[PDB]
Amino acid sequence: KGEAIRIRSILRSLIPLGDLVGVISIAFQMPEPDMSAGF
Amino acid sequence: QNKAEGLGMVTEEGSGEKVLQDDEFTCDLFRFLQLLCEGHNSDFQNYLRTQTGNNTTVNIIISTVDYLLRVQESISDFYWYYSGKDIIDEQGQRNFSKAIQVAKQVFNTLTEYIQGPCTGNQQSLAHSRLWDAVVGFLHVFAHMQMKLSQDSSQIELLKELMDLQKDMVVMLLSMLEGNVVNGTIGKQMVDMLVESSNNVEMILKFFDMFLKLKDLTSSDTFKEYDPDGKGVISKRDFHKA
Amino acid sequence: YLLENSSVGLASPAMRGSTPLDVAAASVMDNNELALALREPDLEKVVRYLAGCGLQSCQMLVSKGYPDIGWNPVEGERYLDFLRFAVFCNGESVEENANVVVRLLIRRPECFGPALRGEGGNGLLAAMEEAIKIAEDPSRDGP
Amino acid sequence: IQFLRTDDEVVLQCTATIHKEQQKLCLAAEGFGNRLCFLESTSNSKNVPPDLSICTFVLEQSLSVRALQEMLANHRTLLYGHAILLRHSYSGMYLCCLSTSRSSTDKLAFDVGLQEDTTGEACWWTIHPASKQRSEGEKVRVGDDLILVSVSSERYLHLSYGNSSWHVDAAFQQTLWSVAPISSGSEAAQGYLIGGDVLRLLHGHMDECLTVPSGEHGEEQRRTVHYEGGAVSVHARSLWRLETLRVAWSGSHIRWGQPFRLRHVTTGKYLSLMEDKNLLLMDKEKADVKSTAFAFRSSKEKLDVGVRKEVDGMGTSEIKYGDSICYIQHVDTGLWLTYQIQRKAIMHHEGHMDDGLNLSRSQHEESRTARVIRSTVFLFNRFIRGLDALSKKVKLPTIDLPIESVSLSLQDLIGYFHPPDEHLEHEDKQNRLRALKNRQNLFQEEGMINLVLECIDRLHVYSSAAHFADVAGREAGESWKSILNSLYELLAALIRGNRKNCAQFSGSLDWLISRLERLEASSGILEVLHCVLVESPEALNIIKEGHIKSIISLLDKHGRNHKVLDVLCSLCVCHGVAVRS
Amino acid sequence: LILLFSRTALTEKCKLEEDFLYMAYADIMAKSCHSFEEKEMEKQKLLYQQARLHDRGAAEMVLQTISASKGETGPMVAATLKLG
Repeated sequence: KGEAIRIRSILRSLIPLGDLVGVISIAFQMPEPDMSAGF
Repeated sequence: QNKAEGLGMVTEEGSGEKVLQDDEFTCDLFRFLQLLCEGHNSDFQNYLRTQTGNNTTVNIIISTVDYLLRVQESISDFYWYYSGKDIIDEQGQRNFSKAIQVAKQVFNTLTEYIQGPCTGNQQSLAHSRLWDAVVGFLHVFAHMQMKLSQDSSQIELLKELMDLQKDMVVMLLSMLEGNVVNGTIGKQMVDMLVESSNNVEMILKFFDMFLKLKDLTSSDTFKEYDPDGKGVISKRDFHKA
Repeated sequence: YLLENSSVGLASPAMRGSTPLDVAAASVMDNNELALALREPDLEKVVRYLAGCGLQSCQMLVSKGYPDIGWNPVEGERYLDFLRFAVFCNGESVEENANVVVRLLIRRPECFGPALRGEGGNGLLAAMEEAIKIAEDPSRDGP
Repeated sequence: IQFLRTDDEVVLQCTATIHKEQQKLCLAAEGFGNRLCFLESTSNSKNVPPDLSICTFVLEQSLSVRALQEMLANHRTLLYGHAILLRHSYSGMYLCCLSTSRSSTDKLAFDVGLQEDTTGEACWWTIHPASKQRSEGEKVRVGDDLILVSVSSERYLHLSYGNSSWHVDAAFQQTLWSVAPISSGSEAAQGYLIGGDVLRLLHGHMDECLTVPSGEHGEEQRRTVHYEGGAVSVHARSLWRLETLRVAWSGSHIRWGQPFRLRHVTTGKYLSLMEDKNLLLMDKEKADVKSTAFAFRSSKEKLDVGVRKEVDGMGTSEIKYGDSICYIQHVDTGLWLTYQIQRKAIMHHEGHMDDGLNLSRSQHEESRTARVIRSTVFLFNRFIRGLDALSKKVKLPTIDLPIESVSLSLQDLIGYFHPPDEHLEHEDKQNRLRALKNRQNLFQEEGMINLVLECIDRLHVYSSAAHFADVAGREAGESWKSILNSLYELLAALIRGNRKNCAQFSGSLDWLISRLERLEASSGILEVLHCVLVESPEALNIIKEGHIKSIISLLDKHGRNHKVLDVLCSLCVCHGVAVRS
Repeated sequence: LILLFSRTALTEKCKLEEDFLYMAYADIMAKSCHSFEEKEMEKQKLLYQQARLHDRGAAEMVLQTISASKGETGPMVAATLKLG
C-alpha cells in the first residue's frame, strides 16, 4: 500500500528517532516508598 | 463489507444496506413523480419546472438531473473498482442490479418530464448537466458489456445493462421529440457524440458482432455444417467455418 | 448521542470508569464489526473535542488552583484513549479508521501537544523533561 | 463564463494582507539553476513591471484520482478532484513537491519545486472547490480561488507567511489560489501579434534592428538603443519582449493603440522615453508605466484612441506578425520614431517618411537561450564581484557567493550544451547539432566565454582548495575544484563543435598553456587545448616551441598519459596538412 | 542508395558540392523511365517504373536536393530537375 508508505513517512517526519531514543532512555527513580509521580 | 466478510464476522452480510440504504424508497419517490407527470400533463410538468404563483420556486427537473449525475458517478466508481479483477461476485451483482433499477427509474422520470412538446423541460435538460451523465453512462455501459460478453454467469446483469441503455436512448429520443432541422438540441447531441466518440464505437461494434452472427448462422453451408443441429460445430470447426 | 456530551464527566480521577466517553469506548472496544461500522462524522467530532481541549486549559482546574498551561491534558488523554480503542482491536490495526484519524490529525495539529506542534517546536524529549521539572516543583504542580 | 481547458496558460495567484496592506503574489520559478519556487508581487504593476515569463504555467493534462492510480500502476475541461500537471512555460520543467524542507519552522512541510522525472505522484496536483457553494464534479472555476493538494505528499499548496517575503511551502494548511487564463491556446492564430512574445523590430528596407551595445562596453553604454545592420540581426541582443500592462489574459492578440512594455531579454532592462533624452533602458525597479508604455499605430499621423480598454479572451487579431507596418508612439508625449551601420534612433514627433516596422518571430529556442544567457551573466557577474571583493578586501564578511546555486547552474548549462547522441536518427541528430551550434554562436556573440575565463582566473588566484576554504568557508573550498572542473567542461563545450569560437579562443590559448601545470585543472586545460586545435588550424598556427616543450614537460611530470600523445598528434597533423616544424 | 543521397542532401553544408556518383546515378534513374490499348499499356509501364524508383523516397530526395541547392545554378540542380 503506497498510502501506508505515505502514512509512515508522515509519522517519521512527525516524530524524530533521536527524541524517541531520549525518551526511552529517561530512567526511573528506585524508591522507603516513592509515590507514582514521574516518568 | 468485503474486508468484514473476509475476516469472518457473525452478521455474514445480513444488513447489506450500507451500499444502498433505500433503493425501494428512491424508486418509490421517482415513480411518484413519474405518475404525477405520466399522462403528458403539460400543466403539472410546467408547475414542477417552475412553481408559478408561489413566492419561491425550486426546479425538480434540475434536482432530478443532479441525482442522476450522482448515481452515474457512483456506478462509474463501482465499475472502476471491479475493472481489474474481471470477475463479478454475487454481492457485486446485487449492487449492480439495484443501481440499474434506480437509474432506470430516474431515466423514466426524466423521459416523462420531457415527453411531448415540453419546450421548457427540454431546454432545462439541454442546459443542465445531463450531457456529462449520458457520456459517463455510455462509457460505463461499453466497458461493462465488453467485460460481460466474455463471462456466462452474469447474463441477467448483462440484460439489465442493455435495458438501461435502451432507456437512455429512449430518453435521448424524447429530447429530440421536437427537433428542428437546425436544432440546437441536435448540435448539443452531436457534440455529445463526438465527445463520446470511442465509447459509442465499441458499442456499435458490439452490436454488429451479433447482428452479423444472426445472418452467419442461417447460411446454407453453415446449416449443413451441423447435420444433427444443436451446435454440432466444435469450437475449432466453427472457427474455420 | 454519547459523544455529543462526552465532555462532561472528564477531568475527574473517580470518573475514570464512569463517563459518556467511557461507555462510548466500551461500546466499540474489542469489536471488529463495530470498529468497521465506526463513522467519520463522529470520529472527526471527537478529534475536534481533542483540538479544543488541546487549545484550552480546564476552568475547574484553574479555579481550584492548578497552574495554567494553555491546554487541558486530562481530557486530551481521555480522547486519545478513545481513539486508540477505535483504531486498535484484537491486537490489530484497523486501516479504515487509522487512515481517517491520521488525516484529521495532520489537518489539525492543534490536537497535538504544544511541544510537538511546530509553533513552539519544544520537542517531545524536552516536553518530558519539563514534565519532570513540573513534578519536582510544587508550584509547577500547583493545587 | 469561460472554462479552463487542456493546454492553456494559467497563473497561480494569492492575496496577502501583510501589515494590513493588500498585495497580490503569483507563483513563479526560475527553473534554470533554481528548482525552488517563490512568489513575485504582481501588484504595483505601474511602478514595477511584473515578470510573467517565469510565472506563467501550462496545464498539460488532467486525470481523475482512480485513472491516475491506474496509470501509475501500469483541449478538455478540468473537473474537481482531478489531478493536473503544471508545467513551467519558459523552463518547460514540471511543478512538484521536493522532498527537502527549506523552512525548519514549517514542520512536516516540503518545498515546492520543479522536476523533470514526470512519473511521481508528487508531480501531479489535485484541484478542489475551495468555495463551499460549489461542489466536486462541477466544471473548473475560472478567475477565482480553489485548493491545490499534492497527490502523494497529501499537503495543500500552503502560503507560508514570510516576514521579509512571503514564500510558498506545501503544508497542511489551506491557501486560496486564483487562476488566470493568460491564453487558451486553441483560439491563438499564427501570423498575428500575440502578447507576451519576443520578436525583432526590423525596418522595411534599412532592416537595422533596434540593437544596443554588447558586453564590449559597460551597461551604462549599452543603455542606449540604435540601429545596426548586417549580422547583428541574428544576435541575441536584437530581441525585444512585449509585456501587456494588464495581468489577466496577457497572451491576447495585441491591438492597435494598446499600451505595452518593451523589455530587452539580453540585459533584462525595460525601455523608456524621457523627453530630455532618447530611449534608454532601466531596470524594473524604476520602470514606471508613464515612461515605459508604448503602443503600435497603423499610420504615422495621430488619431483619437477610442478602442476598447480591455477585451476579454484573445480578442480581435488586429496587428499581424508577418512584418505588419506599425509605428511606436509613447502614450505620455505622443512622439514618433525617427531615423537618420550605426543609425541613432531619434524619438521625434514628425518622425520620418519611411518608418515602417517588420516583426520577426525569431525562435523559441533563441528566446530561451537569450534568457539563459541573461541569467548566467547575472549570476556570474555577482559571483565574480563577490569573489574579487573577498580576495582584495576583508571589509564585509557577508559576501554574495552562491556556491550551490552556481554549481547547479553550471551542471544545468553543461547538460544544455551536451552534444547529441550519435545513435539517434539522422535527421534528429542533425537538428540537435544545428541547435547546439546556434546556442554556441549566440553565447559567443554575447561574450559568455570571456566571462567564463574571467571567473576561472578568479578561482585560479587561490593557490589550493584548503587555502580557498580557509578564505571563504569550508563548503566553498570543498566545492572549489568541482566548480573549476565544471567551468572547464563548460568552456570546452562552448568552443567545441564550431570553428569560429576556436578561432577567437586562439588568442586566449596562451593562458591555457601558462596555467597548464596547475596539476588540478590540467585535465580540463588539456581537453580544451585538444578540442580547439582539432578544429581551428589558425589556433595550431600560433603554437610555439615553448608551448610544445611545456606540453612535453607536463607529460614528464604527470606521468604517462595518452591524452598528451593525442594532443601531440593533433599538433603534428591537422586537416590533412603536415606541420613540418 | 536513395537513403544515402537523402542523408547527403540533409547533411548541413554551406554550398552544395559536386558529386559524380550523384550525377551518374541520377542520370541512370532518370533514363530508366521511358491504339488505345497500347497507349494504356505504355501508360501502365511508365507508372510502374515511376513507382519502382519512387516508393523508395525519390521524391523526398529530389526535394531535399533542390532545397540544399539554395538557389544556385549548377549541374547537380540540372540533374535533379531531370530526375524530377
